[PDB]
Amino acid sequence: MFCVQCEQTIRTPAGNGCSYAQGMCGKTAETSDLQDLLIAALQGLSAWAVKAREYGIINHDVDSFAPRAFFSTLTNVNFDSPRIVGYAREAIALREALKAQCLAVDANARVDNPMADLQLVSDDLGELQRQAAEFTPNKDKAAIGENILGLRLLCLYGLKGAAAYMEHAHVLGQYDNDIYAQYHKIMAWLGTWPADMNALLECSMEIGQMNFKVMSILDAGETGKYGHPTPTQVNVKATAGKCILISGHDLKDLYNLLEQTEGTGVNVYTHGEMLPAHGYPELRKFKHLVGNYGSGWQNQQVEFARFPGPIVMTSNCIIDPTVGAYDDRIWTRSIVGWPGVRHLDGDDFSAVITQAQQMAGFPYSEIPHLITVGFGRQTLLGAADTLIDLVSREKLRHIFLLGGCDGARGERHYFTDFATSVPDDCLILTLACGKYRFNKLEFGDIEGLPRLVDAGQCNDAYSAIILAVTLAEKLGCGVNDLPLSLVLSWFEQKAIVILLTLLSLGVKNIVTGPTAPGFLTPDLLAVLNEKFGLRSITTVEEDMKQLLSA
Ligand code: SF4
Repeated sequence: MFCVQCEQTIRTPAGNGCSYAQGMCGKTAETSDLQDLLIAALQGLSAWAVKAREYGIINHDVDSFAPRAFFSTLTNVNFDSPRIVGYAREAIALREALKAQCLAVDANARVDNPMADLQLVSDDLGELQRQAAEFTPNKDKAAIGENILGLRLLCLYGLKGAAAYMEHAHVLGQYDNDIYAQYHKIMAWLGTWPADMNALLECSMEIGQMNFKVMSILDAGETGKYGHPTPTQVNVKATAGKCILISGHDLKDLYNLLEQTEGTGVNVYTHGEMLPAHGYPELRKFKHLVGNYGSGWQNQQVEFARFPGPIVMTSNCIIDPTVGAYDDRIWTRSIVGWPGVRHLDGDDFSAVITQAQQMAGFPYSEIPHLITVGFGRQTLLGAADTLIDLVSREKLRHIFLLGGCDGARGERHYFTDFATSVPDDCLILTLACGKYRFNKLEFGDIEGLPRLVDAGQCNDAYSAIILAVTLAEKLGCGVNDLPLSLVLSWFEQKAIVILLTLLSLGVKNIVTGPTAPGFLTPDLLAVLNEKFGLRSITTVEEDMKQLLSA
């Protein structure tokens, strides 16, 4: 068992990632090995899906399936082993079903597909299954250059994050077929174990390109489904009676859970990456979504435990529910999976509504306290020519992007401290669950424009990127001539992929912490420090000064 995709892998002097028996995040050898097999099935599929060789044409099913499956191998998404084997099941079903369509035409020359992952068919039963040992991401650990492995992983791990966005784009109603072609090529090529440090870097930038396309399209879905987030204040206190809290990234599930509970008199609370839902007008319309509860995925355990009603996990950042003994009342949706905790497929929430009604709910409201959220792609560009004014009257000193995931380690204090200690004459543009790091602390404004400007969700770095571009557009300059640096936090594959696209956009002088990834060797991350000056955090006061100045 070996993977290292999260900011929280095993972290040791010798080596990088989690091997051993279990993950740090609760995945077992079983899963994390089975997940490897699913990735291999998946990669083969994608190689046959690259099979519109001249005009072999495309099946939306395969296209639209591949990300959704890959998404399950993601961190804190899925830890139920059967589910994962089953994703592999139907990957191969469609590789085979796919093969037939092309095979009625020219009998695939000499080789239908020259592929490592090939047909990759499999035998049955889980424990006795795990022959995925042949597929682990580092079977050639020392049989390939260690720096080649690092680029390789950051290429796959990265693409993973992109697929998450492809899906929770798709689901919100949008895809593109050229993107799908690019997905499959990249996945197909990653299938074939190959490692050429030149093309790994160069196909780690192209993932960046693609990820932007798809974040393009996913910000396209959110705006079109539920409006353009306009700036909006959210209560983070508890209120009144019975409640269901919904966590994760899928706005669809909240719009449904909202209609279904419409005047049922049970209330909706968001948590984690569901916060920025609140800014969306066709979603904030509801009088029952009361507030937003708790903070940061890193502590579901002790907070979900305290929340009266049931919890609905839309996607990602789920951990072991057994600890807080709330496993009866967590409902995994979509591709989220945890063994033995109820999975709610279908768009019928009434199961969990009635469950919410059985429970305590809240005993009162607390004296409320609101934060401000939903600086939309739209509403951010709204700000720009006033950002440029404020800067152009030495009112706005420089803009700071405190961003990316929350994790668990105390070393994350950095982000909180960084944020308060940003000087009183410059903005924060935050955008992720690490928003929760400094999010409820007091910030003030610069002439009305709030100093803490939430942009929404990890997936909304696309918003942040686009603000910068329109600032560079406007100030006749270039993206890092801009008076903004980026001090991003990170935890999983989506934030890897945002780093890729940020790098691919060519934004130089990024500051990931609170540590840098497990598969980036001091060599390699020094190569990134060659090409893009990407440096780690480690110190709040130093890094403040470095960044303010010319
Ligand atoms: S998800 Fe992260 S913590 Fe869990 S096994 Fe994989 S790398 Fe380790």
